[PDB]
Amino acid sequence: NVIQDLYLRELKDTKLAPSTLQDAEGNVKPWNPPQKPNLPELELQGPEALKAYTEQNVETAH
Amino acid sequence: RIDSVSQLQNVAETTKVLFDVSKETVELESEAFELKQKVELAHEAKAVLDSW
Repeated sequence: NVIQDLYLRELKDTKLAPSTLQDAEGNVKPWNPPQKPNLPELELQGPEALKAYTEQNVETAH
Repeated sequence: RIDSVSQLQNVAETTKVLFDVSKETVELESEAFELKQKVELAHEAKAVLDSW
């Protein structure tokens, strides 16, 4: 009765209330990419270090 | 004197093993960096997706 009246009135006269996807974007964190793939620097590259190390520590093992 | 000598004998072979092993380990960490950038990208994506 009143159930029917409400059911009808409610459903018909506005089903959903307005919404916009564009507005949502502002209020949510946007995807942003990691910066740089990165490559590790060549650690202790070449015998520059070795020649230095042999001389630097010619320290024996006692 | 023999006692002093003996310690050094065992060291001489085995130390070459650790020397290599340490550098071998360092290589593994390089590859771990590749993982780290993967970890990051996923985390960022999950966070934005959570916000959505």
